[PDB]
Amino acid sequence: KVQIINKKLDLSNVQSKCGSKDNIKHVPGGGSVQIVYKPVDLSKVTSKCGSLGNIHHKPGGGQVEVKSEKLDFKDRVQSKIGSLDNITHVPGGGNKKIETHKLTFRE
Amino acid sequence: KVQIINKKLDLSNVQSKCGSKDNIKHVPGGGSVQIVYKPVDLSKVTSKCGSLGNIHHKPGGGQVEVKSEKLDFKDRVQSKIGSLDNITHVPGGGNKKIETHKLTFRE
Amino acid sequence: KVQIINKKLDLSNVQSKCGSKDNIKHVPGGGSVQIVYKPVDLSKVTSKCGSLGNIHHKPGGGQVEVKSEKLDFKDRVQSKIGSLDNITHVPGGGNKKIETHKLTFRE
Amino acid sequence: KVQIINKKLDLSNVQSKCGSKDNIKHVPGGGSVQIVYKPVDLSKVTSKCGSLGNIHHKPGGGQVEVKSEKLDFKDRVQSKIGSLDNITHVPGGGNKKIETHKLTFRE
Amino acid sequence: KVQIINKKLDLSNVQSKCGSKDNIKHVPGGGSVQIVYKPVDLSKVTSKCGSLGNIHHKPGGGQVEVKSEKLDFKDRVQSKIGSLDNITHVPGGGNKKIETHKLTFRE
Amino acid sequence: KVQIINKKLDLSNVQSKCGSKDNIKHVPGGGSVQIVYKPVDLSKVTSKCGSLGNIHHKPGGGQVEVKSEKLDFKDRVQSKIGSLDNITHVPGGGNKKIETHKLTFRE
Repeated sequence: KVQIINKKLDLSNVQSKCGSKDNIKHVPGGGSVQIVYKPVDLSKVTSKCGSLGNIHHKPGGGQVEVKSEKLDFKDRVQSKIGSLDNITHVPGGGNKKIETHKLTFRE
Repeated sequence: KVQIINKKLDLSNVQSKCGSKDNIKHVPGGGSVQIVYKPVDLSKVTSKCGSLGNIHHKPGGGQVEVKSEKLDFKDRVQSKIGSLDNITHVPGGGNKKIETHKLTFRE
Repeated sequence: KVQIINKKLDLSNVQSKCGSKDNIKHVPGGGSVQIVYKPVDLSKVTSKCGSLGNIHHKPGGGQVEVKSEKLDFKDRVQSKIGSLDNITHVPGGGNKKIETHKLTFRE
Repeated sequence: KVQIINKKLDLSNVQSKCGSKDNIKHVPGGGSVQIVYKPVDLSKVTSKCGSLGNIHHKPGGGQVEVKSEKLDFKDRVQSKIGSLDNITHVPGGGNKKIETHKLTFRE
Repeated sequence: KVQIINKKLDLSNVQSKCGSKDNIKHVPGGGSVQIVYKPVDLSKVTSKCGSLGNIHHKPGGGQVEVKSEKLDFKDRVQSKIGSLDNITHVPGGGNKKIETHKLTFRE
Repeated sequence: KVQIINKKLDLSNVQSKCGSKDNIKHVPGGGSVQIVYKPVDLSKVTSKCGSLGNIHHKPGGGQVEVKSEKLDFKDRVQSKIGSLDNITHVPGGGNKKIETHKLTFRE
């Protein structure tokens, strides 16, 4: 009766880089709406019920409401732009990622 | 009775780079709506019920509502643009990704 | 009774680079709507029921609503553009991806 | 040598009701020019000249000059009219114009 | 040598009701020019000249100059009118104009 | 040598009711010019000249100059009118104009 087990994950939710490295840029001249909706939502619902069990699982969702009624721009909207986002994203390293995962079993 | 098991994942939800490396750019002159809807949604619903069990699983979804009523631009909308997004994304590294996954079993 | 098992994944949901490396760019002159709808949605629904079990699984979906009523641009909409997106995406590395996955079994 | 003369007019310019009983009415909605030019002009030019007599009779006439360059009516011109000129011009008199001009000559 | 003369007018300029009983009415909504030009002009020019006589009779005439350059009415011009000119011009007199002009000559 | 003369006018300029009984009414909503030009002009020019006589009779005439450059009415021009000019011009007299002009000559 020699029992030997190596096991990584049995019941797991792994979420990496969720809503990540994000640039949201707005240059309105006039009358502009920008909307960004990033729900990162995670649920383990384990449920045991019965016998007239009245379960009402109701996660209210998000709401966005916009009402513009009176908007007038009588004369002038002018946008003179030179330069957005001068980005040198320079990864210059000759990196070494050594990832040892070694599995020795002598029975 | 020599039992030996190596096993990585049995019940797993892995989510990598979800909604990732994202650029959202708006240059409205006049009267513009930009909408971005990134729900990253994850559920393990384990349910055991019965016997008049009345289950009401209702995750409200997201809502977006836009109402513009009065909008006038009587004279001038002008957009003179030189340069957006001067991006040198320079990965210059001669990287080494060593990934050892070795499986030794001597029975 | 010599039992030996190597096994990677039994019950697994793997999602890599989902909604990833995304550029959304809008240059409206006048009267523009941009809509982006990226739901990355993941569900393990394990259900055991019966006996008048009334299951109502109802994930509300997302809603987008746009109503423009009064919109007039009496005179001028002008867009003079030089340059969008000067992108040198330069991967210049002679990378080495060493991926060892070795399977030794001596019975 | 009995000389008797009755004589009314020898050298006469008579002008009665000249530019008279005049109604000029303008109800412009938008962009209207109304021009009225009533010169009542009277000249007795008695001239005796000669011998290199250089006569330059030059009555400058009237000038009217209208220059409209930039005229825009972007949205609305509305004219709702009930009643112009409710005129009871009522001459109600049984007038008597007795005009005696009697010419008695007993020679 | 009995000389008898009755004589009314020899050298006469008579001008009655010149530019008379005049109504000029303007109800502009927008952008209106009304021009009225009533010159009542009277000249007895008696001239005797000669011998290199250089006569320059130059009555400058009237000038009217109108220059509109920038005129915009972006939204609304509305004219709601009930009643102009409720005129009871009531001559109600039974007038008597007795005009005796009697010419008695007993020679 | 019995000389008898009755004579009314020899060298006469008579001007009655010149520019007379005049109503000039303006109800501009927006941007209106009203111009009225009533010159009542009277000249007896008696001239005797010669012998290099350089006569320069130059009556400068009247000038009217209007220059509008920048004129904008961005939103609203409204004119609601009930009543102009409720005029009872009531001559109600039974007048008597007795005009005796009688010419008795007994030679």
